[PDB]
Amino acid sequence: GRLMDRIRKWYYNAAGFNKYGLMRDDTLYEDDDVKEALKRLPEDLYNERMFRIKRALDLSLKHRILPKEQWVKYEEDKPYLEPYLKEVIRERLEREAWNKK
Amino acid sequence: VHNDVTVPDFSAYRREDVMDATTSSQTSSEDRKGFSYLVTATACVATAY
Amino acid sequence: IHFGNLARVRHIITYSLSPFEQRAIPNIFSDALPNVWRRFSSQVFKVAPPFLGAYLLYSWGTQEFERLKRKNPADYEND
Amino acid sequence: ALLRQAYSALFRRTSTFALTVVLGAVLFERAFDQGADAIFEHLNEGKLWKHIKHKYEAS
Amino acid sequence: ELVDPLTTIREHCEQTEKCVKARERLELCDARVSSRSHTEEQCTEELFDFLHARDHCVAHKLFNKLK
Amino acid sequence: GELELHPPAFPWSHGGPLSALDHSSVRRGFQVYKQVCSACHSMDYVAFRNLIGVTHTEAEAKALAEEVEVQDGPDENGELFMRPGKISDYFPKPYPNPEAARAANNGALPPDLSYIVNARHGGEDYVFSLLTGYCDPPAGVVVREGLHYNPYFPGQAIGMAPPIYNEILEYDDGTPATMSQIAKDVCTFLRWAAEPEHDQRKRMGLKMLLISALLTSLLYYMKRHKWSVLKSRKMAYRPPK
Amino acid sequence: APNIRKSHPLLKMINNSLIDLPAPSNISAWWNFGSLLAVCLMTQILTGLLLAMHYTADTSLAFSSVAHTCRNVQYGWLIRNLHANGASFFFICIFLHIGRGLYYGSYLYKETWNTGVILLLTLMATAFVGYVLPWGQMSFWGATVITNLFSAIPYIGHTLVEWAWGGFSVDNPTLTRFFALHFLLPFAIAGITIIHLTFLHESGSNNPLGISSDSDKIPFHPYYSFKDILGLTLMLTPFLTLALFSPNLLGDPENFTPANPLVTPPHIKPEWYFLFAYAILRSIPNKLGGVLALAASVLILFLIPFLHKSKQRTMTFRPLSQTLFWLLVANLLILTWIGSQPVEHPFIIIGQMASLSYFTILLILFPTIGTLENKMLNY
Amino acid sequence: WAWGGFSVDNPTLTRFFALHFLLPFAIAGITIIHLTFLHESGSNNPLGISSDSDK
Amino acid sequence: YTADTSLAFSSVAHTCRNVQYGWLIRNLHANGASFFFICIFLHIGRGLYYGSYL
Ligand code: HEC
Ligand code: HEM
Ligand code: HEM
Ligand code: HEM
Ligand SMILES: CO/N=C(/C(=O)OC)c1ccccc1CO/N=C(/C)c1cccc(C(F)(F)F)c1
Ligand SMILES: CCCCCCCCO[C@@H]1O[C@H](CO)[C@@H](O)[C@H](O)[C@H]1O
Repeated sequence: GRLMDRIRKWYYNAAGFNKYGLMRDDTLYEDDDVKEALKRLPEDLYNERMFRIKRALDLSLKHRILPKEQWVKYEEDKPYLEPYLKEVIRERLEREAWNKK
Repeated sequence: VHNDVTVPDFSAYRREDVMDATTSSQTSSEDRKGFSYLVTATACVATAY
Repeated sequence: IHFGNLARVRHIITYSLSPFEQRAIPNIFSDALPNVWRRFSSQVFKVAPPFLGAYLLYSWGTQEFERLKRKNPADYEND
Repeated sequence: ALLRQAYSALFRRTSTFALTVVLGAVLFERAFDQGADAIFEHLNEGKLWKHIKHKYEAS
Repeated sequence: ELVDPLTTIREHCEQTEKCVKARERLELCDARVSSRSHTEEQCTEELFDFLHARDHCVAHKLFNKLK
Repeated sequence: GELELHPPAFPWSHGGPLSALDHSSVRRGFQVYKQVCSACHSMDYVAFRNLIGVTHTEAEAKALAEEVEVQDGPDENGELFMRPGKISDYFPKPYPNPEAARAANNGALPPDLSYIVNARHGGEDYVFSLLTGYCDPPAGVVVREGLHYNPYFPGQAIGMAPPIYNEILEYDDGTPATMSQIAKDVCTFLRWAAEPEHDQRKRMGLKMLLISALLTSLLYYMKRHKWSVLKSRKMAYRPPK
Repeated sequence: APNIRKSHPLLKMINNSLIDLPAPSNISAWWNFGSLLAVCLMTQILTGLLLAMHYTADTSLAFSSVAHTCRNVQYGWLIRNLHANGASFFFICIFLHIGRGLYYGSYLYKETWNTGVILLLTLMATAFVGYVLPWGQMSFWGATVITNLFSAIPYIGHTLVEWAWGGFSVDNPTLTRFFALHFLLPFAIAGITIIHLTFLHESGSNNPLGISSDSDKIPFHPYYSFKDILGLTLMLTPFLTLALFSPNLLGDPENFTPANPLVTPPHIKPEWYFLFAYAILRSIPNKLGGVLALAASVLILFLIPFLHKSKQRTMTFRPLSQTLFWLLVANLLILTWIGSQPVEHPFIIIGQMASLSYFTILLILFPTIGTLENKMLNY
Repeated sequence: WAWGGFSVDNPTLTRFFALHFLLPFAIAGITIIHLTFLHESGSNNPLGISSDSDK
Repeated sequence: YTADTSLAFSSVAHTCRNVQYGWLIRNLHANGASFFFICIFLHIGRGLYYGSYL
């Protein structure tokens, strides 16, 4: 329901990665699944993620953040990887299930 | 194309003597290096002590 | 060998100046401090709280311990 | 301009830079110790044996 | 004869609102404790509050009058 | 039996982080120990030579040590024997062993004072409050025979009879030997006995601070200098797009 | 190979771990503790040896040998101070090192983490046996109190203990074997530290944002060698200030008294860095249960890698975890405080609360909140 | 300086114990370096000719 | 062991006389030093004879 649909927007702003100009998916810990997903991203999406991340690291070393104008807005955050990652995991679960059978 | 690329302005960081784009930066180079190296040499003396 | 096998990277340009052309600690008042304050602000309400709670629990327990050492006149009113 | 002279004479050639550190340390020690001791004793006037010594110093 | 600045300052200090009050509670305790024959009570606590207040006062001034 | 009185903080002349001991006070404190406390209290870790250059002259120290007979030996026939003391000897022990010590103090054992001010919470403030804090027990409190009431001693019943009183001795430097003056001196002496390095330690502290201030600043600049390259660095994303 | 820094079988090693070693560009001051821990270790070993050269492992001479060192050895008093206080600098650093790791998910580098846990355990054992050497009152009683805990282990109880003491109580045979152990362990620490760094180099350092830093790495030198040297002097100042101006601030005056087995000190409590564990120990009234609790209070660290539920590595972007984190830190100061207090009301009840919350936060809350946060990110 | 006094005496003995306890560990350390250099080439053999043809 | 001129000799004797198998350990340690050198001298010899020093 549209209840926690607000909570999310709240958490999203509490987290604060948007202050670094990062997308939610940019902050994912790169375990195995995530690593595979990243290999599937189209070139353009991949390079954009790369610049965003490098940009964030540079801000982090400088101990600064992006001007308020440049912060990613909750509703404009692109879940660019979630689709691929969801697929990668099903495939894995398929194989896992099949190899027990 | 690369012709469209230019170096951002570093006035917010440049040292006073190389702030002016129409002045040779060499004339103040021994000054800028002499200072920083002086700090360093002093640390060595403080450490050697 | 670890430099050159790290990441596929494209289209990023970076500009940097020698350390002798720039200032070691630039814009202390226009940039530094504001940010120091900014950083402190953003964290104080996450860090401080529990430390404050700790202090209280500390004060209580210390005072409560001393109070129990004192005598209650209500044990000698009879005699 | 001392900074330039310094740079040219002392900090440019790595050999002279080391010479400056050594000769610099020798002079720094002599000076720094005298000052420290001086400060310490002044902050403790008449408390050190150096101060009261004369009272019993007399063969 | 000689006089120990300690004893002198002890007096000046006992003439303090703080001491006078602590000293007062003590004498009360002393009184009732001395006037019974089957009580546990002691006046340590009261004596301590007095000595604490008095001696804290003495510290502030004593070393001034010593060599 | 519960409840304890904590001593107050006296302003010792050697309390400041940069303030040495008042050696004149230490010298008198030695006299107190030598003429009063040394009767029952041993100070095993200090030797007469330790006084030299601190509170006494070499000639003075040599004389002080000679006032004592020490047991040396064995000799040719494997016999122990007496001899006059040297500055290399340590302050004489009042008793052969603890058993003999208790035997002469009502089963109470006067502890060695070499480290007393560090072996007790409160340090000199404690020892000072104790020496000058003897008084009558409050109502309801009875001190068993042999013990003396002291509010500053845990349990409040100490086995040491008040050791000092006005004029119990004479300072040969002409200082008025009041009770508190004596306690103050012997306590200053005890501090020194516990840590002879006291002054040197603080003189070093001073040097540590100055150099630490200088060096830290210098290194801060250098770190900043090198990192300026990354701190001011600017980047851009320029896809063929 | 062109430069001899890469070809040489040794310099190559020095170069691949201290010069051309790829390091994230954004690691903060919290990453400065690894190097401090190393330097700290080199220093303890150095001052340790210097002390060992004047010490005598014998109940009849230990105490006075330490005293002879402080009173007669040229700068012996200084060396003694630096060694004793250095042990604390060591723990302060080790606790911040660990903290940094929990907060930033450094524990996901499992092997680097486990060796790390082992370093901590070894460091504690080292400080425990070290403390006994001066043979003062707290030296002896602390040794007694802790070693007696093992007689509580059913069956191999009285055995393991009498085997450890080399007799029926803490006595000379214990002192001499403890000296050998104290002299030895630091060298195991140095050894294991190498393994620690070896596993670490497999992945390289993690960073505060928790995302891949391959896009922006800089050579360890001069960036971090300078940053680390600076961090060294910054910490070293308070250390020396304490050791030179307030030498006995952290120590127990009870240790200025020769050990005496016929006189139990009123308050047998450890150096500050063990207090938290001492509190947990006493939280469980029951010799055996308390011992297990004590053990678990540190062994718990081996579980951290398996209690990570977040989809993100660090806690930088996890505010709920952040407070839980600081709650925990405060939890620790509380335990430290309870540890220094007598076993009485209200300290007793407070103690069990603190002990209980300690394990709950690490075992139940952290993993739970992490899962909860995953949902709030629509994951 | 080595004796820590004017003759071989207690101060010498205690520092010698420390050294004796210590050096063996340096030997273990250096032994690792020994084998590390060694592995660069591998063992030599009694005929003194390359053994790559038969390892 | 006890590193003190007044106890060293006897601490070694106490080890050999009281410690369980202390006498054996002492023997193995003292004699092991010789096994060590015999081995080190043959190791070196081998090296000289076979040019391992290269
Ligand atoms: C007659 C022997 C005697 C003299 C003289 C004496 N003492 Fe004591 N002292 C004792 C005894 C006995 C004790 C043990 C008290 C106890 O434990 O009940 C003691 C204990 C002490 C203690 C404290 C013990 C504790 O547990 O806190 C201090 C400190 C002390 N003496 C200081 C001094 C000083 C300083 C002097 C000289 C000014 C002095 N004493 C002179 C007999 C003496
Ligand atoms: C004597 C003790 C130790 C030494 C000398 C040591 C040394 C180091 C060094 C030099 C580093 C690299 C720099 C840094 O990140 O700080 C490091 C990293 C690390 N150490 Fe330790 N360490 C010690 C104890 C431990 C302990 C007790 C833990 C954990 C229980 C631990 C966990 C780690 C981990 C996980 C990292 C990864 C840092 C990152 O996230 O990049 N270490 N350690
Ligand atoms: C991991 C590093 C070390 C730690 C954590 C450590 C810790 C300690 C501790 C806590 C003490 C008690 C200090 C006191 O209060 O008096 C101590 C004493 C001592 N340590 Fe270490 N130590 C370390 C390494 C060493 C080494 C390598 C040696 C020498 C081979 C050594 C030799 C001694 C000696 C002789 C003492 C007794 C003298 C004294 O107590 O000051 N230590 N150590
Ligand atoms: C604690 C002492 C030493 C240890 C533990 C040690 C150990 C070893 C080991 C394990 C090997 C490989 C097996 C072998 O060929 O024997 C080796 C080889 C060798 N060691 Fe040592 N060694 C020691 C001392 C020395 C000494 C004193 C020398 C020469 C002065 C030396 C020279 C060599 C050389 C040149 C080789 C090459 C052997 C070949 O020709 O293949 N080692 N050593
Ligand atoms: C030999 O005792 N050393 C003590 C000390 O302070 O050394 C710095 C001490 C002092 C008082 C009480 C308990 C201890 C013992 O330490 N206490 C605890 C409670 C402890 C806790 C966890 C682990 C370990 C160990 F074994 F080192 F591994 C010990
Ligand atoms: C952070 C670096 C701190 C280094 C501080 C060095 C100061 C040590 O200085 C010492 O002072 C003593 C007292 O005057 C002298 O007796 C010693 O000879 C001298 O080396």
